[PDB]
Amino acid sequence: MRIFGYARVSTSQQSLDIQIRALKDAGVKANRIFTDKASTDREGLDLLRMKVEEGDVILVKKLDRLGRDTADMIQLIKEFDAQGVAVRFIDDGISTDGDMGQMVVTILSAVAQAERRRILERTNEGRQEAKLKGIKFGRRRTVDRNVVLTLHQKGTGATEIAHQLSIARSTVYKILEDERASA
Amino acid sequence: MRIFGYARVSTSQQSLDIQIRALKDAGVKANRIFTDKADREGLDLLRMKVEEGDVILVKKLDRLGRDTADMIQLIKEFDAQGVAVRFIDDGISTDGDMGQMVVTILSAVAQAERRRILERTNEGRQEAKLKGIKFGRRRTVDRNVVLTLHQKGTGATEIAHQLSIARSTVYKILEDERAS
DNA sequence: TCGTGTCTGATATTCGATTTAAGGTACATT
DNA sequence: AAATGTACCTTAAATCGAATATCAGACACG
Repeated sequence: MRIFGYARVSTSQQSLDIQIRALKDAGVKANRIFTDKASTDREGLDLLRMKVEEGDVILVKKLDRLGRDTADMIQLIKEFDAQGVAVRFIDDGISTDGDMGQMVVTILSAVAQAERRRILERTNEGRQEAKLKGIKFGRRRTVDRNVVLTLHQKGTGATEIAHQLSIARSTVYKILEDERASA
Repeated sequence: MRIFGYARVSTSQQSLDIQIRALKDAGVKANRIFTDKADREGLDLLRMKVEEGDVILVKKLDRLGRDTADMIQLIKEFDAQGVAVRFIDDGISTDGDMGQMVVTILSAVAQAERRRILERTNEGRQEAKLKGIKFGRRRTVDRNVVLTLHQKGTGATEIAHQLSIARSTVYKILEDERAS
């Protein structure tokens, strides 16, 4: 019944020390904590993979701090559950053990195979070149592209369209470049 | 307590008929089944018809949304209406006992992948908090005026009407400067 | 001197979960 | 009836870094 913990960041040392301090207050010994930072340097996680034994429990601050994605996360959770090793996520109040633990691993296994079949879908038609994150980032497009394309198609010069729609001349070329690359 | 079901494919009509046949073997009426193909119109019609207490039968999880994020978004949207979803093959239900547990965990899964994208952002925010950078809204209210008037014995309602602020705002300001 | 392409850097948003400020309601009290 | 405190809940800005759009010129060439 050994207690372990894991913490992962990209760069920041402070937010890493935040997790470590949380694990230490959770009753995890200092030597029982493994960490990583960004090549794929997982050595802290790999060392945890080695040391863990049946009956051992691994404490993690949040779900996002485990895998590099949803797939990797469940892949890891399954890996520890196979060995009887339980994972408890502190802030989210979730565990792979106790009572609901099996239900936890069950639904986690469902979405895993579900998205794996979704990967099998995308792979056939093709997606990955696109790489959809799902969150909308950046300034919204306020410019009507259709008007720009139509005018230029009629032979209207670059500076004439820019003066027409009150955009920059460079903006016109960016629009023409984006739609040309699209075609 | 009406029974509904959903089936989704990309191209193949055969795999669609498989789901439909499976839904009908589960005791769903023929007019209670909605389908879509690569056009969410069938799913949108389902969103409209459903009411609190109704349950939806789906063959598998992957047959719901276009990705994991969309799926959880849908399930949350139905759970918000009290509508439940039971996946046949995966053996998972959003009602009864496990119901809260399903929504709770799927919420954590979704919020985790978003926080994964925000990793470098919210870490830089933690270093910013460390530097002492002030978060939250900036104070537009002069604290001196509020505290000076109150020192002379001006009532709370009067200061509020004076500076055109809220009454509870004055108390909160007095509380902050007293506690420190 | 002027218009056209190609290019880089500077502004401008917009995101999500969190964090403080302010507005607002509700209840009990004086 | 009116003003006074006290207790939480909604809006309302404001945060980081990354991502997307637009602006503003520079530079070379005919």
